[PDB]
Amino acid sequence: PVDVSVSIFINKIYGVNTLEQTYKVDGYIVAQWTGKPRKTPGDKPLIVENTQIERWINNGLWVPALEFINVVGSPDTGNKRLMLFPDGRVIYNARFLGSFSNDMDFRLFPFDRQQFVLELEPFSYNNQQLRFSDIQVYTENIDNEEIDEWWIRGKASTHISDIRYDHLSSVQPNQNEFSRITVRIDAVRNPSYYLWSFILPLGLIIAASWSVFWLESFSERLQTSFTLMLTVVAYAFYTSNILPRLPYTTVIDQMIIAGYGSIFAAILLIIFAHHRQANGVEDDLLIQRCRLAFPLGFLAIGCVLVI
Amino acid sequence: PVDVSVSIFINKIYGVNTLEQTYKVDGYIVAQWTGKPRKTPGDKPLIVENTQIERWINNGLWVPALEFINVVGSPDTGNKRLMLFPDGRVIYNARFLGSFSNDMDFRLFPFDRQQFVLELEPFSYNNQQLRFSDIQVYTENIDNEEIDEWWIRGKASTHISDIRYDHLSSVQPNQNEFSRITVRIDAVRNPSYYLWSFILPLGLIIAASWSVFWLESFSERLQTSFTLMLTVVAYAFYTSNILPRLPYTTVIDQMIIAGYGSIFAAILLIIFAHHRQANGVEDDLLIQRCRLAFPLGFLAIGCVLVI
Amino acid sequence: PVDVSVSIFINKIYGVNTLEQTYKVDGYIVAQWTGKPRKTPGDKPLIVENTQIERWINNGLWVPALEFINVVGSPDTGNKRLMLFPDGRVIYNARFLGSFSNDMDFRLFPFDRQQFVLELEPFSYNNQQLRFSDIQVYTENIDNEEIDEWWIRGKASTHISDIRYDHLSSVQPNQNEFSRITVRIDAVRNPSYYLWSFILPLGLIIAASWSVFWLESFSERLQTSFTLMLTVVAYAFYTSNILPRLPYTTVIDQMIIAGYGSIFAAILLIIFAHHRQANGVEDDLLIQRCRLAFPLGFLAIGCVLVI
Amino acid sequence: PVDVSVSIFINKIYGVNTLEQTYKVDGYIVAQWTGKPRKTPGDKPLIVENTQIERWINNGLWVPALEFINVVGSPDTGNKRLMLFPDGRVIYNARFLGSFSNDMDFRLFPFDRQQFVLELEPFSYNNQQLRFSDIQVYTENIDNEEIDEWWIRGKASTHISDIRYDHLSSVQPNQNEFSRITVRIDAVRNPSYYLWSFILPLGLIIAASWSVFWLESFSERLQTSFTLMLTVVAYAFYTSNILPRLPYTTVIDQMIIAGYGSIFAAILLIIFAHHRQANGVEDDLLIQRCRLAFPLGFLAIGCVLVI
Amino acid sequence: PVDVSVSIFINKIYGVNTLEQTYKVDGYIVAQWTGKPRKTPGDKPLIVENTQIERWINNGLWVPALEFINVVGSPDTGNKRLMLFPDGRVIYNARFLGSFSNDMDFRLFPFDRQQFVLELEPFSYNNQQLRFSDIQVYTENIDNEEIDEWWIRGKASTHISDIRYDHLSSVQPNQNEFSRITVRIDAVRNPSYYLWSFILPLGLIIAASWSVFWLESFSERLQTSFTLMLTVVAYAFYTSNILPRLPYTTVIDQMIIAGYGSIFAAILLIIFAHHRQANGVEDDLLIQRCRLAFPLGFLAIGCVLVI
Repeated sequence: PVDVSVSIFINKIYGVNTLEQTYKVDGYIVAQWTGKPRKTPGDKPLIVENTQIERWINNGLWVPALEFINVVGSPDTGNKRLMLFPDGRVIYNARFLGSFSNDMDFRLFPFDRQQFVLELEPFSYNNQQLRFSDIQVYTENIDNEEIDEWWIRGKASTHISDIRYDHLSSVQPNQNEFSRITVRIDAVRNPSYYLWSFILPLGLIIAASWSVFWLESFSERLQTSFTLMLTVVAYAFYTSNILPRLPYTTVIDQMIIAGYGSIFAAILLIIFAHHRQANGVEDDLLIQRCRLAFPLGFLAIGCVLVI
Repeated sequence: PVDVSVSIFINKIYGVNTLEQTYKVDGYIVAQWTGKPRKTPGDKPLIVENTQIERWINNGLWVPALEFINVVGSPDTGNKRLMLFPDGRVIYNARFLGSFSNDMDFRLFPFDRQQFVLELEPFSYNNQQLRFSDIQVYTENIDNEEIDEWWIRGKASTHISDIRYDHLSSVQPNQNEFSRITVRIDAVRNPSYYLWSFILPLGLIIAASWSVFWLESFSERLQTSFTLMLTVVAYAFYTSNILPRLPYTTVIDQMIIAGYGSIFAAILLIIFAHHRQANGVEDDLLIQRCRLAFPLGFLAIGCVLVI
Repeated sequence: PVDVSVSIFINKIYGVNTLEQTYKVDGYIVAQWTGKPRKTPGDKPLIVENTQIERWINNGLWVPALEFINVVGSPDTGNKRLMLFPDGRVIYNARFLGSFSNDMDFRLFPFDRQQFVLELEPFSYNNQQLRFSDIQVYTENIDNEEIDEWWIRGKASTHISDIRYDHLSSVQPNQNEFSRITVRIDAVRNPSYYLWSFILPLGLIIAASWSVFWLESFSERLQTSFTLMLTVVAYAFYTSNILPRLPYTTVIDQMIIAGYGSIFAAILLIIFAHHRQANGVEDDLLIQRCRLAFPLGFLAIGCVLVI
Repeated sequence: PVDVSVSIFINKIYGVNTLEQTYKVDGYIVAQWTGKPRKTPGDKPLIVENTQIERWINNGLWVPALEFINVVGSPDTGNKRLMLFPDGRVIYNARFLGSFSNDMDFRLFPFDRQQFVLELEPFSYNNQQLRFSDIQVYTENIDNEEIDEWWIRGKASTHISDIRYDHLSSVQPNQNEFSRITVRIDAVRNPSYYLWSFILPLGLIIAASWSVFWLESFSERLQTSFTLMLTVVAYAFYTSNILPRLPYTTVIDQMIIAGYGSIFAAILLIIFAHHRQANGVEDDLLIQRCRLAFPLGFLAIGCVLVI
Repeated sequence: PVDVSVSIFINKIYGVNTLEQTYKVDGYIVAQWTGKPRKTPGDKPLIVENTQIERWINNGLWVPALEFINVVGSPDTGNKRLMLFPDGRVIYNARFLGSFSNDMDFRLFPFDRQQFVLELEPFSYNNQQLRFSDIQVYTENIDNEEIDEWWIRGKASTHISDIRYDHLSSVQPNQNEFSRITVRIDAVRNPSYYLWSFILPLGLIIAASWSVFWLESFSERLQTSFTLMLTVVAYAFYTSNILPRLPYTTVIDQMIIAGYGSIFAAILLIIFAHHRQANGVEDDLLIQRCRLAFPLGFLAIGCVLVI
């Protein structure tokens, strides 16, 4: 069972595809194991870069393929390196850029909490053939949180485990528990942009929506609400065009629906006030002055949405 | 006739292209057959990964090309593997990411029922040369339905069959029925987002459209319907910009048309009421009070559209 | 002069780029010719798949490059196959996906009639070296026309011809008429989506535009037309964002212009009616009642646009 | 100094990226030179296609790399060909698709005059090693100008010249003037679509904007201009979403700004008319009748913009 | 310690991805070092182009891999060249197109000051093995600033330094300070387009917003501001669709918020004026005439935003 020591260096995490639940990672992989002692020129470690690596493999050098389990497609591999020590030990170093998959919940956008995961596992060698001795992850990030879209919180969670496959090759005894490395990085979304440019004015719209009751005439009260309705549509559009596409409603989406509801509820009351009468024009002096009733009734329903 | 046992592992199904009728699948293929007994180092099965596979083929190893019949373009192949057993048997394992084609009906969006199909067939070897002994599909999915766009329903329907080609080479005996594997996975669209963010407010618009009849004056009744018309246009825009592009109308599309019709019908009636008179301003006391006539007349036409 | 028999199998025609006048084709090519008799293992035809083909060419196997004349870029090639018969004959089979170029007229969108063309020609061998004996095309399509964007009409038109190049090497006798295969597939656009979701409501807008004359007051008549103008703009936007980009106007585009014209003409008349007077407020009783004059005058100009 | 004769065949020029100042070219390159006499099978010219070319270079065939100086990225190379004559001369023929860079001025859009440039230069061989003897360019285009986005005017300008590099190796004598071929193709944009679908209705908007002065009341005059302002915004959006992205304003963009100005100027005058008084409601009978003053004053400013 | 002389030629800097903090660079790299004297054919320098380079490396030619530290993905490499002199020295020349990463602050858009950085470092060889002797950068740009999106200011800033890695191999003496080249190019955004097409009309909107106070009636004053609110939403949409996506607010974004505030503040005062009375309709003769109070009060808050 070959003991493999792994090191991951994370340079950049970007390009989150919400719909695909995907994110891009740039960094380096270092994998170390001890083979049989070699004779290197001089005695210093031998360096074998890109193209030459294949040439060594052909001559019988064992270099196990390490698969990224949760990679979408196949990574852009930059430079490759083999460091061959005379004492036997071998070090493989390579830069990579890949698209990774993970379960991502965006319900509470733009206040998401996400975690970026990497799953490493030998493509063909089982736990008895190849085993992950240890792993360290270096997230050389820091500073300038207000400049980046995501705020990295922890350092990097790590877990070496053994994954069992129940249906595999023509083997039944115990060659079935490939060892898997799982790296987890917690992150929080920078909610500044969405708060100031989306939440805030949307609030002002909903608030100004209620100002329709301060109008004197019934015709004024009613006709103005159609423009108000059309305003919310225009905002929904502005929101939808810029925000990330999802298969579910976010907090903002709910706020939008709330806006439609408030205006429609106002429409109903306005018509009601006018025609619920004991003459014809008996506009209920109190109901027309619900200028304070449902604005705070909206704040009650809004606080109920938090529950 | 070589007996080939196949195994497909499906990891992820995403990125449906409605216009192209296309979807992306990430997973692994396992193919097994029995060749002539080999002499492996020691006696344990020999593993041959990526690059080295070509080398073995060059020395005469028979590795038949299995084409994905319904693939669009050519799949991103990740790691490849050959497992060579001394008793003869050979196992080929490879990860893939592909775009696949299938007939997709989107007429009843967002309540579509779709099925994701995979078609496997030997590229060059006919049924008498190469035959598919059996196939098992593993869809290791489950849980979190309300997080994913699509809800997988069944487990995986499978069909091994023999496909006859009527026009081939200048060969005449019976070498024309290549064996094909067909995998089918049924799926249902998560309609939640479209119901709450599209259907619901659209309904409110159509409903509030009818509130034009509660207006007193004729000028009021008429002018307001122009803003109402403009509102439906703004919504059609908002709808179209976000919804998938299709060469046919969906349920939502029909709802939009219905909205245009309701308003246009109201325009006609409003003008009619005013000018269908026995004086000039004889606005038919009952026709102006069709505030209940066609809202339910719309619910009759709406229920007729279900038939 | 080598006689080459060709067979093209078309699987899918999709992804029309209007601006580039491009379309994507997936299918197979089969090329057959007779070489010098070989000695195959056993006596049955020898199969040579992908990688091994290059190896045979290196040893002197003549495999002539067939260029797609009207291909944009270079096709994604899938699996390749050589079938080598002992009697000499050779069959090359390959799957392809390419972007192809052709003159495409979109003036009468969404009622275009298009034809998809394929042009095959030997890259380096002239008519006296290599000649196309025959060609058959199999468009295995059928059914579900209302599901697909395009409706294939005929079977496939075919033409083998000889193309003369006037400027090549310093060669004079007659090595200049490369033989070219030209496949033509006629198709019609599925106009349903555009009729119901674009043409229909656009018509309703234009028709409702004329309802401005049923307004009593001059201020009502004029102010309302500004909303009406703004409505057409919103529609032009909705249209333009969804419809394909073109360097020329379509039928729909012309409809839009007609919309602007109707409203602008109305604006002119409205102002004219009011100020062409014998006092100040002499709104010409008949010109204000042009509520029927130019709606059918628009139907006369619309029918003139067909001529 | 090897004399190289070059021939470029241009098939298609498309996909202009305005922001990148890029355009796509599909075509063929023919390069000819005379080497030392060979012994070809028989005596006829020997053809060496794609893969086999590398094999010949490895055996010492000199095939100089010709770099496309203004190519963005590296060209999609289709088929390659070497024609080897027994008298010594060599012809290299290859199809290419590339993204090319050139200074592009889009100030006067949609009336741009552009020129598509190609720059060919030997990658490593200087004028004393390799020299471009002659070059002919074939632009096999013609007809259907109203169908294509761009109208090619000339026949293609050519220039062979010598480019001196001042900073190279520690080399001082005269190996520093690589020979460069420069091809120029002049072209004009098809302005039809932008004239009818953008310029024309934008004109109508600006013209109708001035109709605000024919309104009787001050409140009518003022309130209507806010819808008018909103109309220009909607148009700017419609324009911006469809037109190419640029880092500078075009003619159309200026027209938009003119629209904003006209309305804002009207706003100022309207308010001024009302409040510049000798009583309070003394609306200057002449200034309110600037229904003709600044429409033609706009046509004076518009004709000044041409200067 | 091998002395390496580097030369970078920058042809084009384009395609800035604001979200990814990425930019594209086209150019050439020249690397020079002196090896052991060779015997070249004749005596002149030997040129080895693309494919042939690998062949030389296989035979023991040392060609050290130089990694682009801040590259996203892996560069499109064009033509490669080796120049081998007999005196020993070796010159490697290659064209590249890459996506590079750097900290980019876009807060003060469209008046950003950015700097494009390139970081070069040997992939495997430390400062004692390989050392950067010198570097010169040639930015052959100039002229036509008003045609390009970015205006290059300086000539490039250059810095050779030694980067120490703290966690490496089981090596302890001092093999840890790889030598790194850092190139910096300062640039300024061309603000013309955003000033004239965004800032200017946005200003006119805000200015015209304040014209609501010149309206006589309270109903006019209030109802008009709902259109005015809707106008700002339409503008935000227009802005957001065309401007670059960021995770923070820009100057323009702030201007938009200011617009929402101005209108909402106006709404509050308008309602206040009307209902803050000593009777019912005592609209405060001075507060209604704050037609000049807060327009300059906004110019005070606007000037305070600069502090």
